Amino acid sequence: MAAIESFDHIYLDLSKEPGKCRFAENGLGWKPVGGGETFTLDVSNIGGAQWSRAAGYEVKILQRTSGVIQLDGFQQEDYERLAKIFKNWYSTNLENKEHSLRGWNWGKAEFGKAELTFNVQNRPAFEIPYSEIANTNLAGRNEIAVEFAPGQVKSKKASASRDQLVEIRFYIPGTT
Amino acid sequence: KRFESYKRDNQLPPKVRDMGIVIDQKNNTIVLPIMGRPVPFHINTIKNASKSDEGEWSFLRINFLSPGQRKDDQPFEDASAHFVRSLTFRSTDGDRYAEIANQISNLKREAVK
Repeated sequence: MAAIESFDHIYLDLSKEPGKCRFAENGLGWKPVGGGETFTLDVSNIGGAQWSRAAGYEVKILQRTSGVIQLDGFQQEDYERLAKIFKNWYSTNLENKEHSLRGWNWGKAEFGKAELTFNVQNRPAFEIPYSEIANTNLAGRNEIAVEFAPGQVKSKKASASRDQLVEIRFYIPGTT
Repeated sequence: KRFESYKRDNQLPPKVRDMGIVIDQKNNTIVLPIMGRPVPFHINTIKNASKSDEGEWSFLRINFLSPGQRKDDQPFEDASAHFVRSLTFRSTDGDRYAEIANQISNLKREAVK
């Protein structure tokens, strides 16, 4: 129904400052409280969307090209509005995507379209966007090192926290 | 054998929202901030934790229990399982990371009693 759907207090890609999120038929725009550049995403590059709880709630947007847009700070009540937006405007189902909370460190590391996902019994424990990765190295058998540059390529999401992610190592049998 | 950190989102410690490392001694769990997401790791999954300093940056390396860290044999009932072996964080708070490493080591030792 509405022309614009607006949502307040939303963080874009681990932004330190929240901003205003506006949804329209032709795509989405985010504008920071004062300091920073506005972000835009055309409807033609909206391929999918996931809804889950994060450091409030997060809408993760999957581009038709390889990439992820993270919008968190939504309230739980915001789901039904968002689901209508993505379905009616973006031809997309907003998938409810629960993450694993058991605290296990074994499962499956899967290389998807835009992210390296570690799944625990088919539910994601965490996701690493390819755009954040500085290097991928064989560290032995059967070990792969995924390195970040929080401080060439820069890993902004790795450095958004006070505790900056430097490296993750996976044991993956059968590539040695 | 079977352990479990949390069952529900609302059981996560409230300081999780600051995207920082959180120790939840209560649930035998540490919570690591990965790409905007608070990720729990149970203490029974952890091998050791080490602090180090290079310049103005301090480093926290957590090593996990995994095959090799081979044959034979494993109690995960998942022979082809992939494992998180380790992850490294960096910060300027050298004293905070020293505390974290000690809490984890101290937690681990009860876990192996």
